[PDB]
Amino acid sequence: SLNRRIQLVEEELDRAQERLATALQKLEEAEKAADESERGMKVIENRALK
Amino acid sequence: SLNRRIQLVEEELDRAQERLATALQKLEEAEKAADESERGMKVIESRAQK
Amino acid sequence: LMKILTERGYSFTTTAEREIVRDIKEKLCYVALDFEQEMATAASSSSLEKSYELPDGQVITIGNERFRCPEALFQPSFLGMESCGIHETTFNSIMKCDVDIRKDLYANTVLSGGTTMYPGIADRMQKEITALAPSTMKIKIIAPPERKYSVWIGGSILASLSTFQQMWISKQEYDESGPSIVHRKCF
Amino acid sequence: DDDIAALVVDNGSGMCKAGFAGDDAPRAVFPSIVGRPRHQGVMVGMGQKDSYVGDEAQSKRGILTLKYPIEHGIVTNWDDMEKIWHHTFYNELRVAPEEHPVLLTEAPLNPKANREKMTQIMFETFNTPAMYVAIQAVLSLYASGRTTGIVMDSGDGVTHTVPIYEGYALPHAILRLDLAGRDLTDYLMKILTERGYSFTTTAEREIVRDIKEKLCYVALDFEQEMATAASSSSLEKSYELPDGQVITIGNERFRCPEALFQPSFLGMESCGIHETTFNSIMKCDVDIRKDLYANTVLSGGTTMYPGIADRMQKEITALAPSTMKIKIIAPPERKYSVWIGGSILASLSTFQQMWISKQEYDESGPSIVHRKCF
Amino acid sequence: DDDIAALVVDNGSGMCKAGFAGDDAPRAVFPSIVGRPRHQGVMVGMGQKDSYVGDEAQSKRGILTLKYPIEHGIVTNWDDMEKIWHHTFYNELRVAPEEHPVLLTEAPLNPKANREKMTQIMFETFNTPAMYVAIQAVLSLYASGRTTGIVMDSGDGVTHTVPIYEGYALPHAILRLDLAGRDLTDYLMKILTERGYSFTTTAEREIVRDIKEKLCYVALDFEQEMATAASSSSLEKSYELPDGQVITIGNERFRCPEALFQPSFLGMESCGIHETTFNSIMKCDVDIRKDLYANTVLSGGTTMYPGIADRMQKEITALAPSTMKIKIIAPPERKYSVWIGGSILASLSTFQQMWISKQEYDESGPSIVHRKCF
Amino acid sequence: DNDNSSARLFERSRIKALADEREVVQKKTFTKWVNSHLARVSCRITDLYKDLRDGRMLIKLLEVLSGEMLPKPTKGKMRIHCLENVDKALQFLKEQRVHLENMGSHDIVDGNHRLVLGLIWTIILRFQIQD
Amino acid sequence: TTGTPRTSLPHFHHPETTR
Ligand SMILES: Nc1ncnc2c1ncn2[C@@H]1O[C@H](COP(=O)(O)OP(=O)(O)O)[C@@H](O)[C@H]1O
Ligand SMILES: Nc1ncnc2c1ncn2[C@@H]1O[C@H](COP(=O)(O)OP(=O)(O)O)[C@@H](O)[C@H]1O
Repeated sequence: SLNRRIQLVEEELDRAQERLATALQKLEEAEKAADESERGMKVIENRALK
Repeated sequence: SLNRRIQLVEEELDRAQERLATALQKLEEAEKAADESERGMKVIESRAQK
Repeated sequence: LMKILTERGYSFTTTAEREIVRDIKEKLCYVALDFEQEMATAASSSSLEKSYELPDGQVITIGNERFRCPEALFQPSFLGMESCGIHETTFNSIMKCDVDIRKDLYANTVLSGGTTMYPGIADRMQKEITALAPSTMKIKIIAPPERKYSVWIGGSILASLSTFQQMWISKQEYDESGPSIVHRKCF
Repeated sequence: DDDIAALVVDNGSGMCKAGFAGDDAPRAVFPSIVGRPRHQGVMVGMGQKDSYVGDEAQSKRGILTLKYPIEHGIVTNWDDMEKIWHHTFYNELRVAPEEHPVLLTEAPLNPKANREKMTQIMFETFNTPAMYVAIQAVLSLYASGRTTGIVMDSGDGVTHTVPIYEGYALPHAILRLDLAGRDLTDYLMKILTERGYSFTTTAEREIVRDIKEKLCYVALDFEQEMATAASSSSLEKSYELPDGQVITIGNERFRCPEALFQPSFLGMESCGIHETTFNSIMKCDVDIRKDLYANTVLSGGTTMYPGIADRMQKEITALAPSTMKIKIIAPPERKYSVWIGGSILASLSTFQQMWISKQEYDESGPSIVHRKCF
Repeated sequence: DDDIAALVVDNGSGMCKAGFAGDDAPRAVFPSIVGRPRHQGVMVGMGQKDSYVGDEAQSKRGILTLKYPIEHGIVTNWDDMEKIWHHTFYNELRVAPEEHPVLLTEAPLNPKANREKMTQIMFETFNTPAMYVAIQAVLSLYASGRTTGIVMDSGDGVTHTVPIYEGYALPHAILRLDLAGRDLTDYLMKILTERGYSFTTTAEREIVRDIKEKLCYVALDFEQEMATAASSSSLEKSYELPDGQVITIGNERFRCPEALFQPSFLGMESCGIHETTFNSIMKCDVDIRKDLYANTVLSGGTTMYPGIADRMQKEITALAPSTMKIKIIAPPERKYSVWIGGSILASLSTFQQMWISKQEYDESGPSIVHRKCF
Repeated sequence: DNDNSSARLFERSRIKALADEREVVQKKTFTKWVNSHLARVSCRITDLYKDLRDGRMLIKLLEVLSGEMLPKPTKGKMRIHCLENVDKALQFLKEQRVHLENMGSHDIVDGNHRLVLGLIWTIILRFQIQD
Repeated sequence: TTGTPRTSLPHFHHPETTR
């Protein structure tokens, strides 16, 4: 019985690690898009103030 | 031996799950902030066009 | 295995000795991950040799014939058949399905039967199917340790269900419709 | 306050949208397909399900045949439409249909029995207190926020252009063309055979539709684009099938939307969409064409290809006299614009006088919809 | 002399037929198979043959693996095609290929590189002075003798329908079903496994195909035929294997070709051949449907099952409106019709201008076929 | 291109935010309503999506609301037994002529939010409680 | 030398459907 129990817990751990990795990558992409947004913000602000 | 190993595996799984949960919450907040910033960019762009 | 054991000099021809050859195959056979390297290694050294004891007390040595016998599963041309191997059969059965459901079938390959218990079938099967499949699809071979009895165990799962009490072939139904009722009732 | 928000349900050939009155965006959007199993079921013990509706039909598209109840803006199988409406009311919005009035949309020109049948179904099967039928192109002009203009709406089944001047519509200048996204999807399935890709069944039609949504655009000049594609392989893209195989379409990116402008590729004698818009403008009176040229409004999901606005502006400017200006008004969220207009129609104070009551239906039969709806 | 005879080669998935232009019948008919030896030869001095092409491969089926260069109308292996064409030119007809023009046939819808590869092989290797490529079902209409009708061609590779009215072909009404004879052979093997006979090797597929050709027919009423075959044993036949074993085909004789009308037996959700023909008719215009109903032409070897004409006529009459004439035209030699009309195409005087010259191929490359044929 | 990005922003913000706001509030309301009736058997659910997967709690809730004896739950721990129990609950709902559309056992077992919420809404609206 | 209706191959996961 303990062999199958350890198998189940190990599979769940591997799945959780995969989900954590893809969440971190998505967070990096979101931060990069947020930076590009404020770049566009000041260039449009310069055009409008002229 | 198996009853000794299962404790460590379960603890590692629990703490991986906690890391996944906090990463997901941070990703949600970052996505909301990015959407708000891009909408703010669009408003000023439309004003400049007019 | 009998045919290639004749190649070393040991002769097995009667029906009683076929059980001895079957026991030899069950005890001292395995599947090589790479066939050409395993043949080269077995030709170079004698580390792969094993010894078996006959029921009369004589001692035989298998040696090279350990991985050649299961290899006929993946190369049927050894036996004279022109059919494809089990990995190509599984891949072809996957390719006959619809495009939308192929990913789930790739991820849920299940092995069963007593033949699937040579040491190293799972790794070799995963390697061959991964070689055939595209790189983005990821292969996942599932083999429970007690696979030899799985065909029984699911049956014990099947007969205990509540719906299955309506799925029998009744004695009255057979008496009404002859022995041909089994085609209608069963898949 | 005793004001109950009226459900706004936009029904098209492709997708069904649903929400409440006064909201900014619809709460539920899902494809309008009904799927049925096509293989043997051998795992006794699992549950049985006769039909699949909406996103669940798309999720399990492998083992199902999918049928659209609405074809060319006309619904053919009414039972599937009833199932879609039941799923919308009970599983998507979680509301009781007898509490709220329901506003429905339809194409301008269609068989007269459709309005009567939806009126009968909504008043008998769902027990709604009131209902109304509106034309989608008018709702697009509500969503634009301008009283006058010409509205072209192209969806999954039907294309139609109507002119309206100061809230007055000209019924004789309304034009309907039976060219839409489903014909473009079929043409893309046909022309993908040249590169060696074969798509036959309905799930493959969904895959080809996704490919068309991802990798299609409209060329400003068709001959220039064809010469450029023949000269070099810079104008190529790669798509990944669900089974891992990779396809490369290349030249077929701008040939599928070109059938919108030249319907001779599909074997149709009828003219293009720009020609239809110009003919609808020219059918109007003389001194409102000046206002109709400057207020051209695009709507529908079919008008979402890149480069449609510039190409249509160039073609209409070529047709129109050079003395006055033509501009194309394409909002970024045009795909939902029809629904948005309906919400505004459900928010006005005078529109509470325009509902078709249940007592009026009981007196007048299903024919009251022709009297009380445009 | 002048105006030398131009040879015509019809290649399908099943057989290749080659012959001169003026003759009413082809000179050579042989299956398109390329076999290679499995086992290791042990007699020294027997002579070495690397590959077997044509009839002697069918003779020596035991010691070879049979392979087909054509699958579903697309040339998968091109070296095998070069072997087939060389054996056709030098062994069956024994004529010089560089001194006669060559006419070739192909399926309507296929990958566009196939025509270019045929043109490049025909010009670069065999050095033919001219060549042309034509659609098979168009040539079937030439063999029919009328310029108005719809052609339904069913071969070993594919099944295709095309309507031609007054010499004008409608490209949007062309349909290409993928059901063919090889699928029926595989289904016959699968249903022959029910009685205890097992056929697995490639050599035994030819035996199963011969069983299909000799002991199959299309039932007029399938479900009535099932009842009749279940009631008694009068619908039984016996076949003798090459080793002397005798099998009884029994019930399966009308179950193999019935899959042509109901493809759900093979797991395909596509419509039957009768519905494909009806849909190809209905895609045409209103005025030309009356002439298309009365001039339906059957072609291809697959349509030589007995009783297929009556069944097709009954199904189309059931689908069509009751007040019209429906008649099915089935020539007794239709297996060669694609060849025969093609020979007529090589006899006309106006056809000499549309040969693809060697100079044009040199100037424009292999793509010129897309400009010159069809 | 850019218009596609703007449309993606519009849908992803507005439609998703309004939808899951409504699901959150309705889920809390439905969870409280179910927990009101499930205290007689002394069973409590903390999450509406997770606790209804095995089908025992749905059977107990129908047991409380109907007041009649449903058949035996299937003794098991697998996916097949969960499908069996949810199918038993849906068959008992079909016995009372409660009209459900797009409702399957695998949908409830797999944990679809919309279909579970719709099933609970149909239980609240159409089903009547015996006293 | 009435049309046939479309048919569907049977199911076995449920025993019968009567009413
Ligand atoms: N982003 C896009 N780019 C190109 N085509 C699209 C896009 N989105 C939707 N379509 C096409 O528009 C169709 C959906 O139109 P829709 O607005 O749903 O029509 P209706 O609402 O009248 O049914 C789809 O069939 C698809 O082919
Ligand atoms: N007498 C017959 N009766 C029934 N089927 C036949 C007969 N002769 C040939 N066939 C079928 O037709 C196929 C050959 O078709 P064919 O006309 O050669 O196609 P193609 O010429 O395009 O290769 C064979 O595979 C066989 O199954």
